[PDB]
Amino acid sequence: MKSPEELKGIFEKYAAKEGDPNNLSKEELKLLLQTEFPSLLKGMSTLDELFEELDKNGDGEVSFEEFQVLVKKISQ
Amino acid sequence: MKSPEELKGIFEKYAAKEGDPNNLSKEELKLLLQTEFPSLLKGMSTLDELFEELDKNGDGEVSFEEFQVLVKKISQ
Ligand SMILES: [Ca+2]
Ligand SMILES: [Ca+2]
Ligand SMILES: [Ca+2]
Ligand SMILES: [Ca+2]
Repeated sequence: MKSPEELKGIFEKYAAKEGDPNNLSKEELKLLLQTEFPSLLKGMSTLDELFEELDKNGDGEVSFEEFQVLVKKISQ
Repeated sequence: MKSPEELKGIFEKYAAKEGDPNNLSKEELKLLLQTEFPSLLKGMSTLDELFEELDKNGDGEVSFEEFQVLVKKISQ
């Protein structure tokens, strides 16, 4: 549905709301998605997004180096 | 409290189960988390992990260049 040029507009609109007007805080990302793409977060799974966050080179595997980003999250 | 040596042993135990024995697939990561850190996925939100995936330099702001990762996933 949306084009990449539209998405540039969208990024600029919501990034200007608070703080640095050229960058998106977590609160502005939440408002962007709730307003423009409200079904994006209910289709996503947390496990799938953690895996994408860890797998930086996109080979479908988490190496021991890449696992170090998960180790930072563990409470202890 | 888990030491660093213990976390290395956990990584190696679950990485060896399937396929490449030195790297973790998503199915092995699922088993590792359900067994060793069961509340971790329960406590995470999809939005929080999507933000962390996009915020590559960890300054808590997503720049337009960081945002492009999401643009390529949802737009043509
Ligand atoms: Ca902003
Ligand atoms: Ca990888
Ligand atoms: Ca493996
Ligand atoms: Ca950033």
